[PDB]
Amino acid sequence: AHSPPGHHSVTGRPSVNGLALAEYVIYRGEQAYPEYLITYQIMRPE
Amino acid sequence: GTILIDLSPDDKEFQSVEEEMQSTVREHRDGGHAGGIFNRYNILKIQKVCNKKLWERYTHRRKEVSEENHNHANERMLFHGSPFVNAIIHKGFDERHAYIGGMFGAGIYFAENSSKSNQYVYGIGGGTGCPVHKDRSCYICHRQLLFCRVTLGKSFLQFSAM
Ligand SMILES: COc1ccc(C2(CNC(=O)c3ccc(NC(=O)c4ccco4)cc3)CCOCC2)cc1
Ligand SMILES: [Zn+2]
Repeated sequence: AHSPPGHHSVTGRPSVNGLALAEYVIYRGEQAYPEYLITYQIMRPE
Repeated sequence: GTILIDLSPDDKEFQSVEEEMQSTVREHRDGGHAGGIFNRYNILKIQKVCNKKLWERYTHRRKEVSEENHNHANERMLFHGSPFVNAIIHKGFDERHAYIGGMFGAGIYFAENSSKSNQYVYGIGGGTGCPVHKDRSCYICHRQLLFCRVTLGKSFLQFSAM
């Protein structure tokens, strides 16, 4: 519902999988702008 | 108020956005269960999202956060994938619709790995996969992510057990 007091967001940082990058959470819609809409297919590996 | 401007494949902007998509793919611990089995994407279209009202709302908040954080918005470009993407581009993000508890609680989630955001395009855990074939690894159906400008400000550091 709310960011921790005195913070504006949460950084979720994987501590086991060293190859995994971060995720982030915000609690106010005005703190993001959807700048690019990307339309795509996943590709089957050969 | 939203217009979508199609970018051409030789536009430098098309190319830098695609490279961010492609280069941030990883393997996932579910073996592709949620989002499917792939090492790369086939980018079909990139549109720039233009809405004056949502942009002004954004920059107003950015300035507030920045003044609360030694003039540092801590602005990132990050992926968002969910079934809410069509609503989001027209209405902007809305925290009221973002009430499900994830790994880091309720709220609006973004990812550095495009492949993480790809896990959610059809729902939590990939839901039942694509609407046409019910296939979470569908290689036919078109998918959509947003590449978003996100103000983090002072971000609380949560180490996760993943
Ligand atoms: C039905 O599939 C899903 C898929 C993923 C999720 C999680 C992430 N959830 C969000 O990131 C989220 C949800 C809703 C919105 N909604 C809006 O911004 C909005 C504007 C107008 C209408 O909706 C914005 C962001 C929930 C927390 O665990 C991680 C995924 C929830 C539902
Ligand atoms: Zn399909």
